[PDB]
Amino acid sequence: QSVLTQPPSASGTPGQRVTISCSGSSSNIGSNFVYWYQQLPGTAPKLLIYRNNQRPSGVPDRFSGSRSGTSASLAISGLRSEDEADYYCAAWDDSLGGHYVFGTGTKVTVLRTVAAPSVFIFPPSDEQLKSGTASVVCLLNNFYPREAKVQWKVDNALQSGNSQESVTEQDSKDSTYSLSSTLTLSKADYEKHKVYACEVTHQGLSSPVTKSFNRGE
Amino acid sequence: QVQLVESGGGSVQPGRSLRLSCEASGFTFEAYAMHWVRQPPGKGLEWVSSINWNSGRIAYADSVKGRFTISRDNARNSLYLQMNSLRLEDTAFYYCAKDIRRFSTGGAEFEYWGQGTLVTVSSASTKGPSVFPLAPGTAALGCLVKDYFPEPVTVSWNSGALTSGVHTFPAVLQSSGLYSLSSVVTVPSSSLGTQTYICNVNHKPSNTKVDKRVEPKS
Repeated sequence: QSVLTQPPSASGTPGQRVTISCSGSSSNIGSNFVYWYQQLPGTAPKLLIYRNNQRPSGVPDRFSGSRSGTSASLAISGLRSEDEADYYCAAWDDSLGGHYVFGTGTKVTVLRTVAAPSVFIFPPSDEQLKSGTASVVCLLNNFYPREAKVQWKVDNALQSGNSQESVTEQDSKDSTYSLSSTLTLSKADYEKHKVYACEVTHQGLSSPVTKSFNRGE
Repeated sequence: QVQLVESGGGSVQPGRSLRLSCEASGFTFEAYAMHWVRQPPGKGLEWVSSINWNSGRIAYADSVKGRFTISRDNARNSLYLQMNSLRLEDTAFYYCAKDIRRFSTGGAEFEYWGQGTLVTVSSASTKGPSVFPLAPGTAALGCLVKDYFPEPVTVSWNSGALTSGVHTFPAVLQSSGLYSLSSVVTVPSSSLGTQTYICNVNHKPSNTKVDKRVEPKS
């Protein structure tokens, strides 16, 4: 299928100017208006630029767009953490009796300083245990950058294949990430061990942090 | 102010049918072409269908032609999308969109979008969640929302009175085929004996709403 090619990502420090390219063909960008859409995490695409360079009211003037030949470009001046989002270009394509083409999309990341996580650990509740399963949850709060090593030790034995991680999108106010790691055990396996520990190694830490508990305390 | 609310999403078995609707207000609905756009979770955007102000002009993307039927009711400010013979790859947020131009006939310019309704095409059956507490200078607490299907769940705290410090994590699919997620919040330790913490869990596909009080344990 037809598509307009955008870089997968783009970044800048706050206040800098990020530009996103969008290349297509003579039958779409070369013939028709280009639109741009901003998608903040958890929300629908919102109109950002229409007709190559028109700004809807309510869109700050630091957003500008341009079209040249079969290429288009978005420029975000004065980058702010609120601009962390996915950006799509789009244009109508006259080929094959006409069809609407969207760009592949660009995630904009605001670069900031390294920040270590705050680590919390949550034992399983008794309400959950009473139905046969134990989830142990390790929380990493507000850290940068996104890469992090999060491991589980049960009575000092490294765990594998029984945990799942989830990571938030970049925060719109402080540009950090949060992460949960969840270890799952049957009640019977949970009950045969004593010490539960998640260890976190991260670029903001000089050495790994451990949070742990003893089953029943 | 323009408003667009899609509904009709949820899970549906492959091969079967599902009809989506969009409610519109805040503009003269009968003057504008309307559009459906979809986005499979974590992916890009794909135009689905368009219908002009008087339904005299209708267009479909090749990926849905012959299976989907778009329609509208100007008297009820409503746009519709009947989807038949659904396949897994039709799984997506379906968005309703209002054109920027009045009385156009061709193409499509997307001015306003509804927040979308999620369509999950799956063999799995719908299942409500269980809600467990993640019990507590700073303290963390939260709720664990486990073993539901399909997406989405939404989570608020103290009915929207508590937003600062909240992280509701993207759901993950467990090896069991059910989803799970956590919502947590960091709060002052000084508040734990005085301030009440309730997470409000909403799973529309199963008509489940849960207010879970999360207290320090004994």
